[PDB]
Amino acid sequence: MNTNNIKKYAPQARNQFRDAVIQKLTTLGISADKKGNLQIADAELVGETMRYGDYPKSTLTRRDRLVKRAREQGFDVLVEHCAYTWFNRLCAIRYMEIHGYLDHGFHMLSHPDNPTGFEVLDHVPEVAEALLPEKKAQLVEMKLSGNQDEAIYRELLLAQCHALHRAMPFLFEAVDDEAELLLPDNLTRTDSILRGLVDGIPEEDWQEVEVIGWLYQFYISEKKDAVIGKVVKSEDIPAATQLFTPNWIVQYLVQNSVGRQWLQTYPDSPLKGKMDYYIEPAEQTPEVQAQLAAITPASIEPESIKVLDPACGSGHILIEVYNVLKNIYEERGYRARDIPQLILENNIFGLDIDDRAAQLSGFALLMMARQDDRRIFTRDVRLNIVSLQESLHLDIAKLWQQLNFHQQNQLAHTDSAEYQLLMRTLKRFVNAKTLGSLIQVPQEEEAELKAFLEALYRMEQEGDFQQKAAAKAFIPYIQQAWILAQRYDAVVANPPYMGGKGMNSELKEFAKNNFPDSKADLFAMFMQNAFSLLKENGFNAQVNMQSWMFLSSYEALRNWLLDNKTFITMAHLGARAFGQISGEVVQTTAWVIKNQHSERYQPVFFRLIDGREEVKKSDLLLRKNIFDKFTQHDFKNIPGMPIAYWIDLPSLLSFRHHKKLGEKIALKAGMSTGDNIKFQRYWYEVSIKKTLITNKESNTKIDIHNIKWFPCSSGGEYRKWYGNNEIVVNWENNGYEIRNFKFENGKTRSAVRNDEYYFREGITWSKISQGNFCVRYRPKGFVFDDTGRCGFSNNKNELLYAAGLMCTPVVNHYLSILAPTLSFTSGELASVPYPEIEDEIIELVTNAIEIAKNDWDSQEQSWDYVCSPLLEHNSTQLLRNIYKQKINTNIKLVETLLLIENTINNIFIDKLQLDKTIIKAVLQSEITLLCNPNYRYKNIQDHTDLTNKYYTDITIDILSYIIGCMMGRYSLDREGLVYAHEGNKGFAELVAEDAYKTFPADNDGILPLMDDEWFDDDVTSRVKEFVRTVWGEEHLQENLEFIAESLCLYAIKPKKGESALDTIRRYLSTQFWKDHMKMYKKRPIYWLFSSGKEKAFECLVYLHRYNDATLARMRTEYVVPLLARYQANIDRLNEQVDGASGGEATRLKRERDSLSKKFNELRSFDDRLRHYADMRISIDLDDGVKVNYGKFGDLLADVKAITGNAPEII
Amino acid sequence: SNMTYNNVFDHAYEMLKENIRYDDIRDTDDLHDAIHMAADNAVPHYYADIFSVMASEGIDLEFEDSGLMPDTKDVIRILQARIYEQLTIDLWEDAEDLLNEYLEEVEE
Amino acid sequence: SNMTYNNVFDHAYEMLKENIRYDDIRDTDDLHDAIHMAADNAVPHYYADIFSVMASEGIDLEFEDSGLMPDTKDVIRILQARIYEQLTIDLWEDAEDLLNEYLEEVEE
Ligand SMILES: C[S@@+](CC[C@H](N)C(=O)[O-])C[C@H]1O[C@@H](n2cnc3c(N)ncnc32)[C@H](O)[C@@H]1O
Repeated sequence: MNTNNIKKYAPQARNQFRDAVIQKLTTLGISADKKGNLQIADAELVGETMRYGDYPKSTLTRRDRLVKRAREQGFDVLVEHCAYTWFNRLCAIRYMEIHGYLDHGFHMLSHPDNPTGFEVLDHVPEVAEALLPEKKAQLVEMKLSGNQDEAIYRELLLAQCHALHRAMPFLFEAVDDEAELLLPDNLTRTDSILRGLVDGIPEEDWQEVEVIGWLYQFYISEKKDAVIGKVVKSEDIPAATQLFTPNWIVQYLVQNSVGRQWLQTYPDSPLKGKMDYYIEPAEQTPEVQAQLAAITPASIEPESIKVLDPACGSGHILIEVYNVLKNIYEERGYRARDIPQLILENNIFGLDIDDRAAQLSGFALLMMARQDDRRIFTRDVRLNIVSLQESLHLDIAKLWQQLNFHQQNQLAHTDSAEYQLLMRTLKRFVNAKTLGSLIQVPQEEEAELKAFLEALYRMEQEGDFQQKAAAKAFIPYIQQAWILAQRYDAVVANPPYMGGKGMNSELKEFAKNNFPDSKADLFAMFMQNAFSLLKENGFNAQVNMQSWMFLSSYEALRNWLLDNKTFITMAHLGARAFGQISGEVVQTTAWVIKNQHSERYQPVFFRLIDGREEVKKSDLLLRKNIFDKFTQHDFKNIPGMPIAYWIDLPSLLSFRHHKKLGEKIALKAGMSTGDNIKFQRYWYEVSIKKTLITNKESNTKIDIHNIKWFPCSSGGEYRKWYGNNEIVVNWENNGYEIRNFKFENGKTRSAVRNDEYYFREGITWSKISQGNFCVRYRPKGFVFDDTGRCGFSNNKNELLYAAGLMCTPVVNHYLSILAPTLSFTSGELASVPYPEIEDEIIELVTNAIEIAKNDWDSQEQSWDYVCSPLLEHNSTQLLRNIYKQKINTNIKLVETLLLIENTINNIFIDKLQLDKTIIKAVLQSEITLLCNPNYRYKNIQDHTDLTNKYYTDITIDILSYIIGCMMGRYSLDREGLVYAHEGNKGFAELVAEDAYKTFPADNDGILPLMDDEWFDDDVTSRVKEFVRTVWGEEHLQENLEFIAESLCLYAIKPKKGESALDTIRRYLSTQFWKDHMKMYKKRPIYWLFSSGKEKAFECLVYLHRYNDATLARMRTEYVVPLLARYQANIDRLNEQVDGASGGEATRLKRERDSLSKKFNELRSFDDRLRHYADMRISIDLDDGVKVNYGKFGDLLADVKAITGNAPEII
Repeated sequence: SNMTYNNVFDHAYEMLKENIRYDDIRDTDDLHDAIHMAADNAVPHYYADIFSVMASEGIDLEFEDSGLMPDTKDVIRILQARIYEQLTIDLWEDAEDLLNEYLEEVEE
Repeated sequence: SNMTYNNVFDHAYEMLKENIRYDDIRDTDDLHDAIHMAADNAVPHYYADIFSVMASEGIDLEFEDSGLMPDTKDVIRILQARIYEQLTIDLWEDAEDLLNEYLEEVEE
């Protein structure tokens, strides 16, 4: 079947039918404002003609039963229902003329031998003879005028629907006067809505019945995507939760539920022969085997079994229950023609809130029974597939005396049990359109409700005009209530999926008051409520989202399940199970849970989480990937009690025998500052004197009054032993800013938690970690927030012993059981095993931590940074031979940590009595060191391109240090960080202390980053001065030529004959700013001022070394002296273009041209630096770098890449 | 030296999932920054890689908004700008989805 | 979809050999046009090819002269401009060689 014709048509057919009902309402006098507000206009009385906007007068009482319904229901609500219901009434006629189910047998909507005609037009008398016998001579005289074909086609189609009111009353009503008025006109035009129904759906698509389900799903498809994300209105629920389950899941469900009970009583029932999805009860213990046979009845009558889908939708599930009862009656020996009546009446019951999902459902089931019994259409066939109804609109007192039940008129009897039972039930269904089949009814009221429902049926046919219309309104409620009061042998359904942030105000409080253990999603509420609708030995079998199996928000429930109910069989599907959904928003699982408790019971599991829907259907029929080795009492041993069938044995038995990790290490969640952009900074954004970082060069006491920024373990990326020490927070006056930080109304905004554990030694991990899990060492002087949870012990050995564990794959083996997500919170991780303290691990961890501290501290982003790792070897060796020396060193360090990590893993594996096949050891590409090229470069797989990439970052790391030396941030004479605090204070006191006597620190802090040597304190000039100063004038050229080789590898592209020095100056003025952006995470400490995009003047400025008069000096001794050079050289270049001819005069022109555009830019950059320099702007380093970078408008570079906001020009 | 834009959008998309969680962004009126940074941090750095991204599907060579285009002699910045803009546009098209996904991720 | 700049300079270089012969250019004071056209006619037209040229040796991504750079939202024009400029610069570096080669090619 080509659903594409359907999928394209049904959503458009929804809107065709709606707009066709809206233009029939405008004449009916019913409309709404642009937003939605009803309107009427009494009605004009022209003798016996009512002109509303033009209609007979007898169509006025049937018009004012529609003005009724709108006031209480809504304009956008009635269109959607009535365009759905007529679209339903027609698709059922379209379906019944193709299967020739009409007694008159002529095509009713199309013409077999005419793609554009209608066959009932040609046989007007035949079609009328069957339907309108007395109106033939009048219909015969119309088609004999030849011009009223639209008026004739309408008289018949309605005469067909009144005819269908007897056997299918849920869809075709008779004195449904209100309906017949919304039937559109223009049914015989080339643009009638009808043509699309014949032309948009090939007749092949109409053969099977599931088409009903595809119509069902696709029709409502469009309104779904709008009602998502928001809260779903009570009227939009069916849209936001309507799917269509693959047939092979419904078969598993109905056959492992309905067929199971008939099998448990008559074991050799051949029924098993059809069910291919029937799972075989695992070898049960002969005790439970003996328990189950003492409960099963010795005999079940086929017509005593009673099944219930509380949310059928397309009835898609009921069709299967109908199929499996069909082979119970075929196996029991009942006449083929006698089966449909006995199933639909005795066995199948259905419910739903979508009045129209019940219309289609009952048709799909009646098209099932007509495919087997041609005369079912003649019998009085009551269907137990009703939609739930509200009761905020009933004329209660008019109907109880229109009933005349006790026959009082030839409120009497308010102490009679027919009034007391009547009023008790109308209150349970106050908000039924919103509560659905979740409103419970006691089984004690079954008999009373049923006995009164059949009496209401009685007086619907034996009463007069008053008792008949009256009881006809009452039955919808008493029936659905009796359905709910009845207890069933099995309840199957694909319940609706809707989270609490789509649930509405009425549904939330009902969830809190009736379903505490499963208030989360609707599918849990259905799973729990279905148990209260089952006989003792009844079965519950749904298909649900999988989260109820692992989330600790359901532990209350998973414990309720494991103790009172019994797991029979589950099929764990996972993602992409449904093949008409996009987005990883869906993962699923199916199951069957008996309503009896059997502790020792052994359930069978099927791990079908891989492949597309097609893959799992194959593997299920083929019984692949089975787990039948763990009872529901074994899942009680895993904390939280997660269904975790996929477990092994030794991992299950390690839980009963050891103490929990939490019992020994205090896992503590950090604070929540309330504002990460206000209170958190990178430790280099602010002063080093204003941070609680114990520097190696400040023996002057750390005034704990002056300290404003404290390092904060803020999670970060994957890292195994020490790193991620980058984030400092504002904890001045013990958090006087964060504690008192309230909202604008007074409700406190920040969440200072565990403020007692601050400044302590402990371990830290990334609470939010996409991949594996790992902790780190965290020395004294740290605070921590919520993104970086930290665990503390007092015993430093237990702290280290836990550290080495919490980085092993052994822990990521346990964290996959307790909860498969990305959240490594404090609940699941506390229940991890934790064996006795072995002392061999405590030393392997300390070797590990210091290797990972040494790797981290090797970067200029770590406060424990010392100096460039190149400065550790002999300065006489060639520099290109020193690179080879450091690559061979960094690879040995990786094997040292890898052998330390694997020995920690395999040791933990032996103590916990685990299996080494399951826990894979640590590979090389998993060592969390920055000197490990297989982890730092996950992208490049190659070897020559993986080598050159590493060569480039090392080249950059040593370049950012020579510039750091130039700015005064580091020194060859003094180890570690040197100058780094606000306003260039104290820099001069260090020059008189010979703090930089080896390599001089630049004069003003303005390093001209230009593409030609104009100044002597120019960056490139000083880099050459740096290599000559370190590795010798002897190797200056071999060392410098080698820096151009490594830069042109990946960083930039080569040029022919571009000298090694011009190669380094080119990287600097083009690519270095990029790499320093990347290197400090857009929070640079060397800011790049730019004249423009000619690069007429660019210079680096150390953030810390900035004061009011900095822009002044940049203009005095640079922007001014350079413009008198440009002029003195542009007049000397205009002497030279003239004196050249041939090819050389051309060569000199292009050089006067590139230099003149730099004189106008620097003239337009000076008038803007004359504006911001007269301002004497002074910065507060505490404000962060995002904030200060926008104060300067467009004097800086990438102001929007950094600040996010464009540069405010002036 | 290959690298696809779809690869790059995936990093950017993941950057923004983190950025929303690290700042507790709730309404779109405060989502702008988290989207801009996620894009900028995902742009490739090498000339070989940046060209590779352009040559791929999901990104064209005509900008939308001149202001985001550096009037500049540095074409790697330009091609680098064009990838920023494309990433931001696509990210906003999933903004309500994520704000819904992150709002709908606690349920507590 | 590969194409090297050295491939492109070869077409441009050959364009200029023809251009000098078809107009009888003798002094460099009249060579400017023939060089500009030869470069423009050699720029690739497809996005796939133009990126391929950039990624190759002999051409960088920073212009020399803003005027030749279309201040434009159309980056294929820009990358297309950058290849024009590089071609013209290289061609002038062989101008006297060709003017000598074409002057020295008749000998009659
Ligand atoms: C079961 S699904 C629809 C798809 C269906 N599985 C099928 O096979 O066609 C959800 C349906 O039941 C409705 N619903 C919501 N809450 C309900 C409740 N408490 N009882 C019954 N139906 C409910 C939804 O609005 C929707 O119409």
